[PDB]
Amino acid sequence: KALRPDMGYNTLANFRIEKKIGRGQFSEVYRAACLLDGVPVALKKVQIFDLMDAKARADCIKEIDLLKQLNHPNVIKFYASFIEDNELNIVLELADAGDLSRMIKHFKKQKRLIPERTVWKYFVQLCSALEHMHSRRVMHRDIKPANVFITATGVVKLGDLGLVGTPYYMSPERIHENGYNFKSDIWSLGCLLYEMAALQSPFYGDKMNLYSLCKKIEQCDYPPLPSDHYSEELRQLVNMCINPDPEKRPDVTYVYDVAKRMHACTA
Amino acid sequence: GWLRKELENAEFIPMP
Repeated sequence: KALRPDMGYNTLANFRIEKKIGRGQFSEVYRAACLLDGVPVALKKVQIFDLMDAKARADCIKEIDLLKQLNHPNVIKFYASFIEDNELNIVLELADAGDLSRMIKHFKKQKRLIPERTVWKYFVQLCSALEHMHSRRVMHRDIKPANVFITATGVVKLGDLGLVGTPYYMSPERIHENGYNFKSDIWSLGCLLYEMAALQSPFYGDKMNLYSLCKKIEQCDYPPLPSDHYSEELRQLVNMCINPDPEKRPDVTYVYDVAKRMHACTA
Repeated sequence: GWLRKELENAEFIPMP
């Protein structure tokens, strides 16, 4: 298939699928090169006709329609979304420079704790990205370190390429099968903040299993962070986020105002 | 590039 500069980013013909980078239940993400300018992009192909029914497909296109409208320097940008070759193809901003999962495992391998100054520098950006999504009535639905990308310049980019077989951060609303809400993203955010400081999930176990996990979540049983290295503000914020009741969790604006204030004084 | 700078420009904190 031949190139068409008239169409721009809104046709598959103008892209070269370099490699696969993610695989979901309904989609597959690729690294591709925009043939028009040579700039590399992420290309997501969602199988809305073959893997989905009418309802799921309607909901999916509605979700993408709102997501393509998001514009924040800390949120992976959507360039295009079009139906071609019986799929919904999304042209996304590429962030190959690394992530927070990679950063955590690096400090873990080097047997070092991430300094609180550093924790807030990345965390404030993650809150900024999420404040924007929530303000435009959009849930992330999977906040985990692997989805918090870091560009070479140190800029955070919140994306999505994601006996257990459950989400990364199990929540009370998942155990009760109650459904995901904006306050579900707050639980994840509180867990992620803890993981930055502890170098492990709050409900991680050397020999972790479903029974033990549910017991720990019911009781909100996580080892407290060293007060010698991490401030009472950092520990209080984790504590008010990791709360069983979604309605008692703070909204993102509140988390974001705390991180802005904390970043400002720790730096 | 960020990770090489982050490890070098960070306080050495131990883990028990």
